[PDB]
Amino acid sequence: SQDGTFDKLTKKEALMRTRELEKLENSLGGIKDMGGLPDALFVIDADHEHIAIKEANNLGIPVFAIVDTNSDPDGVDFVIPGNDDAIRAVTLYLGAVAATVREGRS
Amino acid sequence: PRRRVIGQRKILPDPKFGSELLAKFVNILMVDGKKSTAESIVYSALETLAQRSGKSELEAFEVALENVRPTVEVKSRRVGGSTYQVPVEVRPVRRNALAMRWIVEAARKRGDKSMALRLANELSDAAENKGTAVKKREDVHRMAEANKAFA
Amino acid sequence: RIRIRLKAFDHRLIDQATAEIVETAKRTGAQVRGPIPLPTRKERFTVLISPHVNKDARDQYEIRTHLRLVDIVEPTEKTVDALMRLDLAAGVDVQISL
Amino acid sequence: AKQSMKAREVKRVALADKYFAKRAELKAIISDVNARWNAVLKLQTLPRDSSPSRQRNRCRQTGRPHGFLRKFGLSRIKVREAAMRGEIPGLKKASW
Amino acid sequence: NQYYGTGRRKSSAARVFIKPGNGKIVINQRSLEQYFGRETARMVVRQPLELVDMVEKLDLYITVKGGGISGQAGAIRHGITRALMEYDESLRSELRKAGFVTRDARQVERKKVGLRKARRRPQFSKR
Amino acid sequence: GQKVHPNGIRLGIVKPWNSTWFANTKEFADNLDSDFKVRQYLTKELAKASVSRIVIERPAKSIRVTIHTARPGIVIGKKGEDVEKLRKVVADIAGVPAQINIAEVRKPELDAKLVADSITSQLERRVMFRRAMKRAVQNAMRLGAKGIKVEVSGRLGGAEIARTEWYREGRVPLHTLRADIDYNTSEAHTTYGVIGVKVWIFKGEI
RNA sequence: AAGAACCUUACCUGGUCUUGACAUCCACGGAAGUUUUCAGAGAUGAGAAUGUGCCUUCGGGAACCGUGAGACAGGUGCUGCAUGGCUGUCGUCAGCUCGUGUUGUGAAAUGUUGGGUUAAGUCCCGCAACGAGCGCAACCCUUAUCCUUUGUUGCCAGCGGUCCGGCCGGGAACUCAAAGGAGACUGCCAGUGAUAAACUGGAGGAAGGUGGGGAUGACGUCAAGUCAUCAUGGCCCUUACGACCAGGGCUACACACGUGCUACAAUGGCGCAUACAAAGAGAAGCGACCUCGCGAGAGCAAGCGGACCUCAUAAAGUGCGUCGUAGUCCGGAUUGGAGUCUGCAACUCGACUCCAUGAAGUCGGAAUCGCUAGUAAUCGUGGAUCAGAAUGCCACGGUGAAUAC
Ligand SMILES: [Mg+2]
Ligand SMILES: [Mg+2]
Ligand SMILES: [Mg+2]
Ligand SMILES: [Mg+2]
Ligand SMILES: [Mg+2]
Ligand SMILES: [Mg+2]
Ligand SMILES: [Mg+2]
Ligand SMILES: [Mg+2]
Ligand SMILES: [Mg+2]
Ligand SMILES: [Mg+2]
Ligand SMILES: [Mg+2]
Ligand SMILES: [Mg+2]
Ligand SMILES: [Mg+2]
Ligand SMILES: [Mg+2]
Ligand SMILES: [Mg+2]
Ligand SMILES: [Mg+2]
Ligand SMILES: [Mg+2]
Ligand SMILES: [Mg+2]
Ligand SMILES: [Mg+2]
Ligand SMILES: [Mg+2]
Ligand SMILES: [Mg+2]
Ligand SMILES: [Mg+2]
Ligand SMILES: [Mg+2]
Ligand SMILES: [Mg+2]
Ligand SMILES: [Mg+2]
Ligand SMILES: [Mg+2]
Ligand SMILES: [Mg+2]
Ligand SMILES: [Mg+2]
Ligand SMILES: [Mg+2]
Ligand SMILES: [Mg+2]
Ligand SMILES: [Mg+2]
Repeated sequence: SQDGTFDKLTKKEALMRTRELEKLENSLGGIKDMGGLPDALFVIDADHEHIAIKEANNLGIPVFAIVDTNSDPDGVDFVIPGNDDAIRAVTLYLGAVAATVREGRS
Repeated sequence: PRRRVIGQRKILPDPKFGSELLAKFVNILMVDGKKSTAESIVYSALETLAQRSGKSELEAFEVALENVRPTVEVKSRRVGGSTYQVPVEVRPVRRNALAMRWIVEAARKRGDKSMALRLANELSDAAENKGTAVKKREDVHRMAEANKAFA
Repeated sequence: RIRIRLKAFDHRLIDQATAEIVETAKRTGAQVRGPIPLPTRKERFTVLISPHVNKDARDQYEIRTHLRLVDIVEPTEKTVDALMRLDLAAGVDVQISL
Repeated sequence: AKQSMKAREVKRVALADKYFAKRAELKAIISDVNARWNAVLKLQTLPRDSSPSRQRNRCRQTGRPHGFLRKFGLSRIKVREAAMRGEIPGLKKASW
Repeated sequence: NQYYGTGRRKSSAARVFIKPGNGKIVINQRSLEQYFGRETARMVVRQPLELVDMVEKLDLYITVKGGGISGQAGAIRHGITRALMEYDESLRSELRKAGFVTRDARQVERKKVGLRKARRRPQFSKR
Repeated sequence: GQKVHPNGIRLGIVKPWNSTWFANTKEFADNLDSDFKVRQYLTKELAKASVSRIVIERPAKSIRVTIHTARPGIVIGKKGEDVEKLRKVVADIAGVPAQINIAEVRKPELDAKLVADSITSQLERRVMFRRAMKRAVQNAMRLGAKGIKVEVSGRLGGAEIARTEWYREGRVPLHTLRADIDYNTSEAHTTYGVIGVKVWIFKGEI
């Protein structure tokens, strides 16, 4: 995108490459630099991310979830009853979890 | 015709009179791909028509056509599980195309000597509403009236 | 003055062979009058591809014969002496006569 | 293809080039309008295989009589299978 | 001076030369009237000149080979319109609407194997 | 049968010709027959030498004859003994002075012809056909060969009903004209009849 | 089957041969070869002349010919329901699958379904699926425009004079030839579309939306076709199911079907005059010119391995004249006589020429076929096979439509 072949060949092939690139970026982004299976999952919603929870359970990876009243526990190792729709509430969860993980090995 | 509505192919005007309409007529009269023979025949027929009926070539041709142009024709609908023959209005371009075809067909079956005479007789009596082509038009029209119940 | 006509089955091989003759003549003398393509022959064949019946099933082949002519007009001795023994031929035919 | 047939063809070619192409004087030169006598026409006791118009022109490899091509000396099918592998210089699949 | 145009149509190739003189016509060392003057496609050569009025203001000398009457006439017409650029590109605008500059590429189709001629297929029977 | 020869269809685009001499109609047939006569003799004589192909050219009243082989050592014997014998016999058959060249082929398992000869040789030795093909496919992909593809056919394993059971790995774009597809065939002569073998090998796209 | 008088040719009737027509080996004899006579339909038997070419510690030799025994040779004989290879077909239809993941006890499903869109499993978006392969498309050949290079045997615009013929100096313009490049990519504008894919229209352009045509034929189906092109398992015959020869047949003829050519005419027949192509072939070949013949052709004899010479005058067409709707100045079958060639040989059984003869046929029921544009229709030209022989096959151009609501 910056150093290799991005301008050569027709503009049509340039634009398809870019739109294909952003397709990969927004589909699988931060996960790019993982290089292995994780050690834990954090899900904002349980009944909306059931596929991810099920895959984690299949592989024996701990799962921490914010479960709403409509959601289903028993796929989650650590349930957190709380609204998962409100923007203010979800930010609160992400901030608190973000803060506690800022403190790494110290 | 299943999918694409198509445009139209143009033709050159008549060299004598620069009429697309007459060029199509000679082109309909053409057989085996001999345009020179066709244009020769029509020119001989129309000049004979002009001196017969005075006036001029174009209006002599127009009066012949307007007497044989059909306004409505019958068509097979077959929608209700039955053979219905419904009337449908004819388009302008198709209207004159049928006329020219009928005129040529009628002239072809006449019994005069030269085809040029056959056209002259047909185009003349067509202006007088007694040619075979005129008979076909009214035959088509009356069939449409008989089946007017469907529409 | 001296006519050389080359023929072969591929144009990328005829071209270099003639280009070799024209340049050697040009450097060993003057003018060198120029190669000209002139028409090429297309010989077609048609053969039934089945071992039995099936008349409509057949394929068509052709052989293209490319022909070139140089017609050097210089009788220079340094040119005629070097002109022969310059074949570099891998399936290209030569005629020397005028 | 019945190399007994192939034996017959080679024998005819041997006779044809042995007698004719030099006894052609007997046929053409003498049976002419010199201005006759049927003696020359009468002398046609040759083996009857010396006539060049008795060779069937079979395929070199397989030897079938039909589907021959002079340019290649092979039948249609042998031409095809050799062409696709190379062998015949310059042959391609034509289109236009 | 004189202007040139090539023109081509259906196996026919033409050579057209334009001069600013009277309205004389000569085709292949003959007259249009004598070449195809009154026979088929007589005015086809005139069409590029009926628009942008001629009267008697252009000398035309041409030579054509290949094809047949209609082809050679069509080849000429393409030459006339292509060499009629004398009046710069201004007259080309209405020349397009006439539809003359566009070279007509409508060659004859080859005859394929199994077909009788090009697209005509041999008669067929089912039972 | 509804597939074009992948060699012939490429014969002008990417695949070179296998005979590059020129001749007029007068001697075209004679040259062609001589080539065939030469080729069948060499391939029969060098049966154990694993010859990939024979390229014959006749530049300026001669015959070159280049032999592409995977084991030139025994093709040439010691110094030039056996190769001279081939050259002498070839010149006799063709009726003209003859030379002979040897071209070693690297990666013998990447050559379509050689692979087929190996499979048919094993098959005549009563190797189970499934393992012979799988071995050929896998050890070819191991060395480049984007598209190995092999196919046996006809009375497999001494059955009563014939069948094909081909395998492929990689990609083999037979419909792209500039794909460097190396294709060749061979046949075994087992006690149960004839078994045919076809192998396609893909390489760079140009 | 891209071409049965002999041959081809296998098939029939006769005349013949048996390690053989075709191949290797062993032993013996002989150069090989060439010219002639008799009997026979011939194959084959009987003879007569002539030649004796290269090697040789020489039981012998090499290319070649006869004699004897063997292993053998031979089969277009059966089995495409044992096979390879090759081919048709659905169908150039857009589909057919796999790895991992997931769902179901399992056969299996998903992906490959859904909303749009496309010629297309083409693409966009969504989606327990994530990717990939064979297909589609593109890369290949040809055609349509332009530029550069060289200009013959190709070309002749500006110049000089000419037998008015590029013919002649000359020219490198032009047509053209054949190599290398440019070009077309929804690229640019407008509108619609979820603001995506894409669709409709417009400019420019020779060409506009995969510009036209071709090659290209997925996994598989039909125990589809080919043992007779070839190869090949098994079986079968081996003084015969093998081999040679002459003649005959494959060309028969109460009939039934398929594919075609010519017609039934005045958009025409006939006579005279006259204009415009493309693409091919040629050395056992194509065969100018000139003379002879009413003609097919014959005699003499240039040129050409061919942008040079030959095949080779294109015909429809256009001008005049005649025919005047008749079984005709339409139609040409059939038949008698006379000929030209190829061929050892035209009875069975060739093509073509001259004179004479002049059937059916007046547009064809039920039914049914091809074709969407340089297409149908119509008119000519060439090539393979080939001594000789197309109304078939494969190619080329001329004129050139109707209609898709
Ligand atoms: Mg030629
Ligand atoms: Mg055999
Ligand atoms: Mg013959
Ligand atoms: Mg045509
Ligand atoms: Mg195919
Ligand atoms: Mg016989
Ligand atoms: Mg016979
Ligand atoms: Mg017998
Ligand atoms: Mg089968
Ligand atoms: Mg079939
Ligand atoms: Mg499971
Ligand atoms: Mg599917
Ligand atoms: Mg499925
Ligand atoms: Mg869909
Ligand atoms: Mg796809
Ligand atoms: Mg999907
Ligand atoms: Mg002058
Ligand atoms: Mg547009
Ligand atoms: Mg494709
Ligand atoms: Mg069967
Ligand atoms: Mg059968
Ligand atoms: Mg059989
Ligand atoms: Mg028959
Ligand atoms: Mg008559
Ligand atoms: Mg007569
Ligand atoms: Mg009658
Ligand atoms: Mg009548
Ligand atoms: Mg269509
Ligand atoms: Mg025709
Ligand atoms: Mg010929
Ligand atoms: Mg012939």
